[PDB]
This record gives sequence, structure tokens and C-alpha cells, in this order.
Amino acid sequence: MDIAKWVEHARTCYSTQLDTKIKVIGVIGKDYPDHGKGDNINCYLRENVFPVAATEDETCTIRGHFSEDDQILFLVMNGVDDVANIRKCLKSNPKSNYFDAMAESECQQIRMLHFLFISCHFIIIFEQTSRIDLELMRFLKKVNSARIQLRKKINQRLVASDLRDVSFNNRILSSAESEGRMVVPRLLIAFQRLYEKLEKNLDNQFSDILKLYDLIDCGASSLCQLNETIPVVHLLNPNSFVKFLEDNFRSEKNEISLENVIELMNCLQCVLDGDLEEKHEKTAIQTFIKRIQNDHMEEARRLYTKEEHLMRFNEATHYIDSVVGVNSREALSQLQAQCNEMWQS
Amino acid sequence: MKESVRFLTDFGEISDAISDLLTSSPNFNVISAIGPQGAGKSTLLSMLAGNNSRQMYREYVFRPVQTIQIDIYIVNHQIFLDCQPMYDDSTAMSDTLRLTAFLLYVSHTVLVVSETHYDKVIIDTLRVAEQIRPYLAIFRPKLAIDRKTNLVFIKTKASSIDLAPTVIREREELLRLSFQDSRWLKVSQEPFKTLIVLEELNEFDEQIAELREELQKNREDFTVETAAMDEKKWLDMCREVIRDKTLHKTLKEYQRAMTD
Repeated sequence: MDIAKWVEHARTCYSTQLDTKIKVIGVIGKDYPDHGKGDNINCYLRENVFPVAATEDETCTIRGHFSEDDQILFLVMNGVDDVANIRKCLKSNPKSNYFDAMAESECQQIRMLHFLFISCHFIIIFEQTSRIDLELMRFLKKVNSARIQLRKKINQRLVASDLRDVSFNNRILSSAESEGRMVVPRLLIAFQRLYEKLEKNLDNQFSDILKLYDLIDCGASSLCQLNETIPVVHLLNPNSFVKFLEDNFRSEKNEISLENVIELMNCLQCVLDGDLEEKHEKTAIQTFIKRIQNDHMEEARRLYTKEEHLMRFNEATHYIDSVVGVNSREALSQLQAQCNEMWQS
Repeated sequence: MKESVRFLTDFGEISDAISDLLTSSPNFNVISAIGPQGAGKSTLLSMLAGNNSRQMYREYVFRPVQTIQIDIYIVNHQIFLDCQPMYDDSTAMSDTLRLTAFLLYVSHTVLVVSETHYDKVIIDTLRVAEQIRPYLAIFRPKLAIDRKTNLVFIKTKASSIDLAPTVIREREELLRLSFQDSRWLKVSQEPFKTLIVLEELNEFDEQIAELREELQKNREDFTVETAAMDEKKWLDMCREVIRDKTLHKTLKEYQRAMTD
């Protein structure tokens, strides 16, 4: 269920368990044929809660399910990699382009990862390739960056909603470590497939990569943290995995009530809605596109620089038609309007 | 030619030894291969180059062992380019993109070999590389400006469910959507010709022979005139792309956009 809709009715659906102490668990994964993101977690619940593949209505949303027996609120992210999201983005308007189409879902995946990494006791990454996904790492680095510039505004909303003095667990955090967040989540990763030598190796890699992107061992600037001794990496078989999660979950006594978690999901909707962001922010690729086209246009105007106005006007068009990939039709129309203007004066 | 040779020398310059290996016919075909390290494109590309099923690994034409490198191999006017796999994180993106943009411009068809199709990051790399363009309007023979390079995505080391026609159709649709607005790239609109899936004797090579034949179909010449460019003039084009200043300027603005 979409977390935005989950809040509106959660107060009454669990009216009897508003004082129950729970954990919030985030889930990062990709859909595959006959295997959805949360197939291992719904298998932990022994109840097929999450789908094999997210439908169009479920794309770019956090899907929440509260297990009453386990006292856990699971958060599964429907990200940019879902087949239904790529279909939706590239079909909404073919008069746009690939970059501006995917960009919007990319931003929402940053917002939703930001949502999880400030509100989950643990986050588990499911990966099937056997190599650590660096595209995810690059995403988390952009998440951590956005977090640092919106922590001050988000912290104001934790104060306004009356959650800032609510403990998330037994750990204490300084004002700088806790600004804008409710916890520094403990990150786990499960890989789908002498077994002990491979886990220790991937544990070293995992930590090394996380350090290399400045995601751990950075004090208040860290995005997450890793256990000190309890396993962080797990190798799923082609129940060992239940023990992997229980050793993690049972290392922390439940503290925060479901009532405060509900208010927290309500409070943090401004993160998903982007109400605290500066209007009109573009991704790195969009700014790259816009910069090279601004240069391509500035150079094409350099070429045009009396009777042979069509002569010098046409050579510029041949340039813009040679180098501009996206918005080429609008680029050609815009320049020749510029050339005809100069061709009058 | 017995085995592959390095297409570049130090600092990404074309090796001095390539021009002597090129004949003078206008009938030549350029196929490049790109992708991550594990997919095994080097062995696959060689199969298409000439190798024949159970031939000793020592006899393979592309055997991987300088910052950037491409391997060159030619039989019967058929040019095969084996790019180094894809990967400071910032410099690795800039180098991978530089080689990708170069091979898109100089190839008739580029094989995109991976174990993870559909892969958005791979698709992101291709459509960004598309925008890294030179300006060779003074080049003679005049070059096709609206030319589109053919892409054939190959999912290797695949599982049984990757062979399901329903899964290939779902993934091929995404691939066709990823290039519907592309100007200089294209994918086949025919089912099962955009995404090729292989698992891992004689039955295997029959596909390589059939695939090898299909890679001669959807080509678009670099020249405006039919048969106007010789394969040695193709090597001259390759030197002019790597030298073009507008291409260099756009690469740098990309490197800046990634660090910023």
C-alpha cells in the first residue's frame, strides 16, 4: 500500500495497537521475471504482500505493510528500474525526450531514498548480480547530498509535528547528527545466487565502497552506518535468511510507538512532495544537456557573423543539425529566428 | 591477420600500424562491441569474427590481457572493434563515455553486450554518448549527417526465464522506447532482433552464423554517396573525430557536470 494512503487510515485500522513499540525497515531492490523486490521479505512474513511486479499505479511510491505479529513496518521502494515506470515515463508524451522523461522518476527515487534513510532502523539492499550496484551507490551519494541541504528545513517540520524529542532507539545523537533525521539506519545487503571467505570479502568491499562514496565514517555527514560485529552481508540460497534478520532486529529493543511512526509518515510527506526544495532544479545530465546546447547555439551564431544572408544562415543550420540531439527541432527554429533578427539589423 | 591488434597507442591515439592492414574496397562493415567486464563480449565478438565452436582458447581472435584501448581485427573487409569494458569514479565515466561515443560514430552496428538487459545505466550511457558529436563538415567524402548507428543488445550468460519470449518482448519494448527519440542511434523494430539472448555445440554456432548474417542488413553508410568511402578513408574519419574540437569541448562540459 502507498505510504501516502497508508497514513490517512492507519490510525483507525490499528486503533488497538497505537502504543505498540515497533521498528521501521526499508527495502531496496529491483523487479525480475517471477521475482519481485519484496519476495524475500513477504516470504519472511509468509504472506505474499508485495507484487511480483509493480503496476503502473504503484510506480515511484513507497509501499508500506505493517506486520502486527512482528511489530515491523516494512517499506518497499518502487524505483526507476520497474518495467512499469520505464513504460510510463517514455510513453506519457513522445514530444518530449528521454532525458527529461526519466529525470522526473530519478528525482522521486532520490526523494524516497531520502525518506527511508532518515526514518528506518535498518535498510536492506537486495541485489541479484553478485557485484555491488554502483549506480545505487551513486544514487545514495546524491541522496546524502540532498539530505544535507534539506536537513535544516526537515528538522523544523519534526519540531512542528512534535516528534523531535521522540526517541527512535536507545542511541543518542548530537544536534548535528540528528538534524533532519530520526536515526542513522544500519545498512544490510543480501546477494542472490568456502562460503565464509566470500562473505568476509564482500563485507570488506561493501564497507570500502560505502566509505569511498562518503556514506559511512563521516560523522553527522554520514548517510547510514554498519553493524560493529553482527553480519551485514548475507548470501541467499538459490531459514538462513530469517536468522540473518533476527540477529539484526533482536540487537535493538523496540522503542518508538506506532502512533509516533504514523505521525512521522505524515510529517515526512513534504520530502516526497518536494515542498522544501527550490523550484526548477535539474539533474546533472539535464544541466549537461542544456549547457552543450547553449554552447552549440552560441557557436552557431558565431558562424553567421550582406546579400549572402542565406549563405551564412544555412551553414549555421548545418552545424545545429549536426550536433544537437535533443530538442533539435526547437533549436533550429530558435536560431533561425535569431539569424533573421540579425539579418535585418 | 591471425589475432586482434591494438587500435590505439598511448594517449588514445590511433596506432600507426592500422593503415597498413586496410585494403582499398568500398565494401566494408564495422562492428563494435561494448559492455561490462563479465559479459564475455571478447569471446562472443571473436565467434562472429571467424572462430568455430570447440577451437582452443589460445586460438581466439579477441583475448583480453594504457588508459583506454580498443582491439581491431579484420577479415574479408569486415572490421571488428573490441572496446575495453565499461566502469576515480568521475574519470571512469568520462573515459567509458569517450570510447562509447567514438565507436557509435565510426561503426555501422554496435553490439551492446551485458548480463543485465534491460539496464537503465547502460541505456543512460548510450543516449549521453549520442550527444558527444564532432563537426566534420569539411571532411571529403561528405558524410551522412542524419546517419543512424544500429544497436543490437545481447544478454549473455542468461537463464531459462531470460529465454521466455514474453520476457524478451517486455525487455525489447523498453529498448525500443529508449531510442524512439534518438537522432543518430536506432534499434530494430522487428521482434526478437533487438535483444539477443544466449545461455552460458554446433547448434550454438548456427545462431552465430545467423546473427552474423543479420549484422550485414540494417546498415547506413557514413557517406552521402554510395561506395564513396574507402576503408582507409574510414581510418582518416576516425582520426578526425578524435581530433575534432567541438567534440572535445562537449566532453569537458560533461566531466564538469559529473563533478559539480
